[PDB]
Amino acid sequence: SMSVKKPKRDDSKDLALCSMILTEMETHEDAWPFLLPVNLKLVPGYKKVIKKPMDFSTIREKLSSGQYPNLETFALDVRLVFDNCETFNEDDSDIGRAGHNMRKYFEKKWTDTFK
Repeated sequence: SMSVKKPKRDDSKDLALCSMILTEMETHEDAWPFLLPVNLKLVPGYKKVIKKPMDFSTIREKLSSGQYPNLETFALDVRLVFDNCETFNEDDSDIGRAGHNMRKYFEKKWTDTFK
């Protein structure tokens, strides 16, 4: 509260570490459905159904331009990618399986790096 602060958790490396995680996700073989924004002109249903589209290229631009205030807003956008994937894709599809695999991959890097 006013003039009463919990000790300072060191966040000075968070930008570099989020950038390394994102590089690892960009280079995973199963990242292909997630590298670029879904083409809203060419994929029926996507625009209406998926209220907040998100992809790795968009996260990379946001990260590079100071548009994440902290590491939790970064993780929210990464999870949004996989939450969107589950909304639109059957679990038993190549894309559906890719999204489960990538979410698993992310969450381990997240825990190992920050927790």
